[PDB]
Amino acid sequence: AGILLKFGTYGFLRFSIPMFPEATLCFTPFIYTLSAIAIIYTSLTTLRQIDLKKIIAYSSVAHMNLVTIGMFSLNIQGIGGSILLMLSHGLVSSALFLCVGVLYDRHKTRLVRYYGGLVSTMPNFSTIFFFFTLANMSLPGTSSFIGEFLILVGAFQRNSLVATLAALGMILGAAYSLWLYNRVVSGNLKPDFLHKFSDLNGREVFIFIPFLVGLVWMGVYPKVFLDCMHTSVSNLVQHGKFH
Amino acid sequence: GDFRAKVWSMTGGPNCRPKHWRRNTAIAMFGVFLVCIPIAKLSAKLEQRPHMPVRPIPSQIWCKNFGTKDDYEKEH
Amino acid sequence: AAYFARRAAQKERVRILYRRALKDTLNWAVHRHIFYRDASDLREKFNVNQDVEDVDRIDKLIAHGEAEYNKWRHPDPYIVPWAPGGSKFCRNPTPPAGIEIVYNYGLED
Amino acid sequence: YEALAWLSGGLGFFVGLGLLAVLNDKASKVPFTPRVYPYDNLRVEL
Amino acid sequence: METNKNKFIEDWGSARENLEHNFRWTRRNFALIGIFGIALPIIVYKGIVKDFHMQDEDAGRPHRKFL
Amino acid sequence: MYLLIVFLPLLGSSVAGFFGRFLGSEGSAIMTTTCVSFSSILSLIAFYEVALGASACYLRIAPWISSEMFDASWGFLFDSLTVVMLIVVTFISSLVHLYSISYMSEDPHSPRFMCYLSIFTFFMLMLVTGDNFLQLFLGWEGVGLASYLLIHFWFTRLQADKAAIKAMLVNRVGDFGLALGILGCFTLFQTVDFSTIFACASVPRNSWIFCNMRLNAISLICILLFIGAVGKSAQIGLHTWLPDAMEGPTPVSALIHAATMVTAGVFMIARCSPLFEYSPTALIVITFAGAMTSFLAATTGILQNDLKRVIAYSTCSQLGYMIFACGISNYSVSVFHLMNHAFFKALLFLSAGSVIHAMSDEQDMRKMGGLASSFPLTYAMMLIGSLSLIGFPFLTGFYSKDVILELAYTKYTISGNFAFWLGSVSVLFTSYYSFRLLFLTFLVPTNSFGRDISRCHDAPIPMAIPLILLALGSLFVGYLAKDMMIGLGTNFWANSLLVLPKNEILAESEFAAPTIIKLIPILFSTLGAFVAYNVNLVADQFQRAFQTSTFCNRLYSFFNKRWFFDQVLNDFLVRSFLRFGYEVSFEALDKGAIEILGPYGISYTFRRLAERISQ
Amino acid sequence: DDHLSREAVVDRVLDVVKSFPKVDPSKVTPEVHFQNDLGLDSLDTVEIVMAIEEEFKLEIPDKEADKIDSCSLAIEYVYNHPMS
Amino acid sequence: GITYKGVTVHTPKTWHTVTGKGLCAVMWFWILYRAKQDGPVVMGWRHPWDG
Amino acid sequence: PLGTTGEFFRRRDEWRKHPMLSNQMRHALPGIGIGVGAFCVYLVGEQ
Ligand SMILES: CCCCCCCCCCCCCCCCCC(=O)O[C@@H](COC(=O)CCCCCCCCCCCCCCC)COP(=O)(O)OCC[N+](C)(C)C
Ligand SMILES: CCCCCCCCCCCC(=O)SCCNC(=O)CCNC(=O)[C@H](O)C(C)(C)COP(=O)(O)O
Repeated sequence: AGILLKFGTYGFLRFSIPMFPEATLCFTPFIYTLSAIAIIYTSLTTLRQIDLKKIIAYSSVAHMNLVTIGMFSLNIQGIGGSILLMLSHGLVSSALFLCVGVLYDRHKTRLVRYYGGLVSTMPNFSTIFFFFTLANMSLPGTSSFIGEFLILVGAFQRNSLVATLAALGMILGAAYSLWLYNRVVSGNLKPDFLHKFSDLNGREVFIFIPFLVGLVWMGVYPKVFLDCMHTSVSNLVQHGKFH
Repeated sequence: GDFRAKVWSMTGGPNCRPKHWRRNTAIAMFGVFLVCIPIAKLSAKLEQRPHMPVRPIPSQIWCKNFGTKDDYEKEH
Repeated sequence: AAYFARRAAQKERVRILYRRALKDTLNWAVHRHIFYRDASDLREKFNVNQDVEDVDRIDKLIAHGEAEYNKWRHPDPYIVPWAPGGSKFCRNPTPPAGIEIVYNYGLED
Repeated sequence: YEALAWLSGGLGFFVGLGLLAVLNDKASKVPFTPRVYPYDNLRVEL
Repeated sequence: METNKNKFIEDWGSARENLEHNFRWTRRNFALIGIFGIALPIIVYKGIVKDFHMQDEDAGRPHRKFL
Repeated sequence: MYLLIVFLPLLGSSVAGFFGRFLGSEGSAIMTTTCVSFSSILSLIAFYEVALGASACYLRIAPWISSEMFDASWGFLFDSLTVVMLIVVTFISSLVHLYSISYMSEDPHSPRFMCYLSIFTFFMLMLVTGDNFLQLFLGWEGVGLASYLLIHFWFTRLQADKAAIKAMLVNRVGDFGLALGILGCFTLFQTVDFSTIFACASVPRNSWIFCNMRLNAISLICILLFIGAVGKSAQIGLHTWLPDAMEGPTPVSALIHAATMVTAGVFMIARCSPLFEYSPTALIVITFAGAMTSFLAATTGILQNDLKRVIAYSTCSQLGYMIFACGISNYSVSVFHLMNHAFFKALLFLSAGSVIHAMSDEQDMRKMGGLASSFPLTYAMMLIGSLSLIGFPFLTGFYSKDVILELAYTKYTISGNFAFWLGSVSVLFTSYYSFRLLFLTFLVPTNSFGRDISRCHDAPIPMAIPLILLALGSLFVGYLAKDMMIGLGTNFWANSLLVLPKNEILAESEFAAPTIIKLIPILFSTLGAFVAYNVNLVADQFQRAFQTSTFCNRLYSFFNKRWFFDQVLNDFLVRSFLRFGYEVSFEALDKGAIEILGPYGISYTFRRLAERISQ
Repeated sequence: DDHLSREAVVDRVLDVVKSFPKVDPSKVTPEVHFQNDLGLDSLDTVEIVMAIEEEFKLEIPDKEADKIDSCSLAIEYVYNHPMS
Repeated sequence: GITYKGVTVHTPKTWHTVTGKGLCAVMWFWILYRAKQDGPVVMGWRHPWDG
Repeated sequence: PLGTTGEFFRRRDEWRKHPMLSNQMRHALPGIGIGVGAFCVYLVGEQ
């Protein structure tokens, strides 16, 4: 969920957008419909999941589908936001799946209902998980917001219907993200099958520190990243567009 | 909290009340003051205030930019 | 006959009905001064017959009473705050009985 | 289902009251003339 | 440290995992699958294509074929 | 000096939350209160340097998003509207922090509460001082998140979790609306900064292609901004989260569910005054929704019997009047009502919290009876608050609550008479329940249990000084601010507000209005007080408890359950989406038809095709 | 949170049954049953339990409220609850 | 303090009742003074010397 | 009153009176006993 999902988008940004410009225009509405229905269907499907892994795997699908809306909307805002949200997802999904991995490597459940009300027992992991699922919300000041809002802006430069459905994607994305957060870290504990369990040791508390600093650096000051790409993105969008 | 005394509780356990918190409070105030001094220095360094005050305000004692934006043609 | 099992459900049903009717009329009567006559009338109503013997005049009466009670629920009944449904139940609950938290995990060898 | 009709009925009261405001025609009974300002009603100011 | 994992949970978890064995093309569910598989994509496709057409109409440029 | 105001709460919360163990359960609270108090002191300094000394200061830290003319920056906007909002938000936050040291003293999780409210105060300072939409959107989503967090303060409460989740749902609907509005601004003016849209918002008059028809941009943008602010301002579209969000701690319901975030959308629409002004279509729906909510909350709040829930409907009614005063192009009167309300409504909640703390949290007016002499100070505090709520003549409430209706009559349109009617009628219900609160509690023969009476324990020093300050505020602030904010042409809104010459009903209102209307709100309030006295102290055998069979008890259920709208909306949208999130997709899509004719469902013919080619 | 002992409860519990005038307030015992010894109806018994409910602030669930027909069970139930 | 027949309440603090009474008195005085000064202004009895 | 249960409720909760708080009707406006006096003294004092 960190690299392989980028091959399709990067391949679109390299060997599909430039070489076939008018084909991209002719196939633009079809991609919009596919991405919008993917966002909506995945959002509605992921809110009734009990598997501890698929719950965010579908979030990854939703984010990747939302990427293509502005990736195929030929625009400096759209493509720039596309890569920014791509990096943001590559960080946030990685962090979420590491959290799921550490949760699974202690208890070995792969369920969601077993865990509950463990904030009184693992407060550090609670804060880290809150920050990660908080970035998944696309808060301004977090990684996902700048890129994702740039995608919305770029698509609304071209079209006014489909990316409104993209924005409607986040009316439920944030909802089920916090609901999922509240399955596990909230409520009273159930010490019927949670006898003994520990918190993050020195390794996995330091492993998130690069994630935290990269996330905040994305959120508060993404100018350095946009600085190095505005030439390439603008060259990409204007190729085969003489006028 | 029978078991809650075993967790680290980064922001403080159920009822921590450490043995010496007043000294920690004092050093916390000192650190906040020390860290907000550069914030004040930066704030006084960047503040336009295009219009001159009607009466002498407690400003312009550390701020030197007053009436520096009534030249709205040489603006980048 | 002579089986108290059939005569049982009548007694507990009417007693529980009296209890819940008292609770709901206390909900209705905010002031206790006007609650006195209301409670007197309520207990008189349950004592109007107080003399049923037949098996035909027992189930219909309690069914009618329960159905009429269904029409008066007072959507917001009073609940004790720490009772299961109040404003302070599960506020700062006592920690569960027994759990242990290990310290050294994910070490070498 | 019973609660649904109250939402339609409650909103029906407001549009019914909204219809009454339409029938009342409050707009045309002003006791004042439209405002007059110097400099062509502030044409240069707008 | 491993959870007790009481028996009354894994059965429902596998039923949610192994739902692929319960599908027999019932007519009501056939209409349900058909509408959300075709019609809604068609409706939204018309929405975007007509949005583009109306945007291009105001500017006066001829409409793209949009195959 | 000016950068400090927004970062002292943030830094104090950060250190008190990262190192809350070091400072303990009391050091963190006292230091957070200290930081917010000095933030309020510098806010007062800024108010003197900006409001009286009229010279707006503008400072820019660093670009946030430096893309193709999307230059959102960390710049700050300090105008007259900003400073008057700051001297409210930070002052009330500091006094609530003082109030919560003693109120949240028996609780275990003291430092977490302080850090939560302090990061929230930082977020709202960022909101108020924000120079562009993105910074404003940042503060707005931050304050929404922090409100959710404070509702979720007691995680173990199952009801509180659901309430916080529903609040997040409605806030996210508002996020949808406001994000679409903000982006729609950029597609028109190629900017998001306040000073560019205001400078050039009248030139365009084109119509867009917004996905269904051709609509004017400015009207569409204003409608989208209203759809964004309905959740935050608690308007007719989505305002079911206030009464259900009272499950959280009282001080946050006291601090924030009554003062600024409920009026955050009001401040947002007032800030963009020269954008709603050019769309007369929008102001119609603003006034319509304001009247709608001011009537809904007033009607629903008359039969409530919960201490902390009945006043939330009063706050919703106040929000309705604020929105109405915004829709009349007289936002100065709206912000005047804002500053008047932030004193006495917060005073009412703080007095109620002081009472509820001493009576062991028995928020049911069916219980508390006559022990007013037991709690005289809090009685005086909430009496001042409620009298200002009524709009008592020649008090801080009268200077706005009567003027708003007076301005309502003086405008002659179809919705104007409707909104004026609703505003006049809502006075009766508002006074009725605000006086029933004082009647059924501390003015009737006592019904509270002996175990609560014996406790007594009058409010200590920590949570009485803020009450005293709010009392002295909501007795003279209205008089001291009536002349200096709305003085029939005062020089207090040089750039904060844009008053349209045509929709400028201020001069003609005071002189052409009849004397009879200028006193009829007083008569309505007195009638409501007399009705409350009759039904709560003299005639309560049938007017208070009616043993009716049908068509009358259903009316009791109608107002009590809030028109059953908390149930219709759930079953018709949330339940429907919860069911159809799985019922269609997880059954007849994903694994399924794409699987039976896909990888291994029935396309695995090779297994059946294996033993046919070896013949 | 004083955890008042039984000796501090044997008086307030007996107060309500002493104030009950339908039976003489002279033959009442801490261990007595209102159905046979004191001769009460099957309806007035819950009145005393409710009166105790206002006397001591505690909600007794509807399931076992009617099973308390002896004065011993009421004081035992109010004492057994920790937060009483 | 003292009990009637089983309920006892602590005496209200001196520094609370005194301030409550005095502050109620001063706000009543302020209300009445405001009524004396600009009472006719808001009731149409006399205009603030503007006509 | 009479009714075999109204009197029963009244008898046990006779402490509800507690004369100091049986009828808090004298103190509806606690500051009006001194506020009006101060106002009238100022009215006759300034003149
Ligand atoms: C994209 C992000 C943008 C920035 C967002 C920042 C907002 C704050 C994010 C964290 C909020 C705190 C949520 C943490 C999880 C909540 C539950 C929890 O686990 O709390 C922890 C930790 O509590 C905290 O909240 C500390 C975290 C820091 C909170 C303050 C954040 C301040 C820094 C963020 C904002 C800085 C300013 C902006 C920076 C540019 C333990 O709480 P205890 O009180 O110790 O309970 C004990 C548990 N038990 C009873 C079982 C024994
Ligand atoms: C808005 C709705 C309109 C108003 C709704 C009002 C609802 C009114 C409901 C009225 C229901 C009734 O009458 S309920 C009245 C039911 N009464 C009876 O069953 C009498 C039975 N008596 C006996 O069994 C024996 O004499 C004995 C064992 C000694 C007694 O012990 P019990 O007592 O244990 O039975």
